[PDB]
Amino acid sequence: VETLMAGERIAEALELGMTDLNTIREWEEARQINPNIAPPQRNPIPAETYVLNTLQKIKPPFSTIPSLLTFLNLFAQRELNVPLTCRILFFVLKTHTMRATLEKVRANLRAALRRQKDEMGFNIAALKVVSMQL
Amino acid sequence: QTVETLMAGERIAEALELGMTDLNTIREPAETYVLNTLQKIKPASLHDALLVLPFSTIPSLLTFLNLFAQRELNVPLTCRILFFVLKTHRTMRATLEKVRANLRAALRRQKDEMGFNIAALKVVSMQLR
Amino acid sequence: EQTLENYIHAGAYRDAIVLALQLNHPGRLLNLFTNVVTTRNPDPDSLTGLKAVDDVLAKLSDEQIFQLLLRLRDWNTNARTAPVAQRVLWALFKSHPANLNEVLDAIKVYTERHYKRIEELVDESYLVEYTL
Amino acid sequence: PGRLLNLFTNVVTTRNPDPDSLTGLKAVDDVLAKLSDEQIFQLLLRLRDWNTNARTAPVAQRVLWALFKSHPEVLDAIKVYTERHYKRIEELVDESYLVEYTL
Repeated sequence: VETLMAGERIAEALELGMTDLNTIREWEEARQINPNIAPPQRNPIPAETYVLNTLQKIKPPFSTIPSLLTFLNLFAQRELNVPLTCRILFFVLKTHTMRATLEKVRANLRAALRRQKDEMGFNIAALKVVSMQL
Repeated sequence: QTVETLMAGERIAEALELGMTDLNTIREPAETYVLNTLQKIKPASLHDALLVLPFSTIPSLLTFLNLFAQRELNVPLTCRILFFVLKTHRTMRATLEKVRANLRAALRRQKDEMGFNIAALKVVSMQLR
Repeated sequence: EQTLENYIHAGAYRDAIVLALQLNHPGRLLNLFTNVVTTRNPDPDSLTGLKAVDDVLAKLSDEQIFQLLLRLRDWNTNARTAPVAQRVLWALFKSHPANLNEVLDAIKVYTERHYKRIEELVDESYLVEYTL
Repeated sequence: PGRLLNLFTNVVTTRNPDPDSLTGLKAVDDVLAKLSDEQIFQLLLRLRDWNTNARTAPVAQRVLWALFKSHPEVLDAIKVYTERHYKRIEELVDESYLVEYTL
């Protein structure tokens, strides 16, 4: 029942985040016509870390989803809490044209996963060699 | 008496010379040959076979290995050969980087692919009432 | 007879595969798929590596799907023939929706072992990497 | 030493990092290249301390990876948790296969 309040919490976080992202997107796009501009107007003082933290605070609607996908892909690109992101993608797919965005997100996820998996493989191998050389 | 099995290991060096020269001839199937003569070898002692392998043949061997790796031809054998070449020993470092890269690419390929297949088998079996 | 199949083999792959499915032995079929998958210069858009193979695979009806499935299991048991069978399998799945439990369970069972061996190869390769 | 963890987190979480660099900044790379064999030690002590905890593990792993590419009883304690995490990620991958199939 409190998950409804959590749902409105993440929905609002999505509106705020998407609006801020659009603000900076537009700023940079229009920064190309004249470099000398005032900086953008953001509400609290970024920018995905907010959505992430309000997503991490919860203990374990259709219209809101594309924005969430944008931030999901954004988590994937910045290597931000990958287990949570994977679980989110799996849940979004499990319930509820946008499919291509999902392909994009899963691609970025698989990529992040392979990156850190290989990284840990390397670290383990090194640890084994150096332990052996002791 | 194992030393003659080591010479048997040297038998593939001739295959390498043949394949490489044939490749130069074509530059103006032969990898299947060096490969098959490499697979005809016994699983044991090939460590020693590569151990006693001449220095001149190894660049040729590396070329054929990378060719196997990029074409996904018997990936486990290629990996085992690479690890043995490395275990038994500047530009060759680069060649090794290339072959190992193509190898890992092949591995990620077959592993992700088989993951897909396993998941599918699981789902259709589950949806089989 | 079989030589007609052989000339279709000297040319077109669709009927090569259909005919090979219809008539034993599957060795020449295995040869076909092998030459398709292990080719020196394939087609990046294609699944198997050659469009017509994907085509005959998707155009495949129920009986051919089941038979070729059986042969896929068979080829899968042998570690030298496993890769090819795996690519063909993956392609077939990508071309047909989630529309006997025996062959599926068997294929799953051998495939999982294969996946394991590949993981092992990946670890060994991590070692190969740090040494370099 | 906590703010150390903070900075290490920031340099690897950058909005857009310098390519062809371990951590992501050639400066701190140059730093990890040069330590005093009793600095590196304290560093990997903290790397153990952080690797123990899940949320801070990937950063410690990045630092450890950068460190492992720079040089020739405690390494055990790192190894065990690192392998645990490796398996966790492997599980995540199996799930990734399911997800990949559904669409």
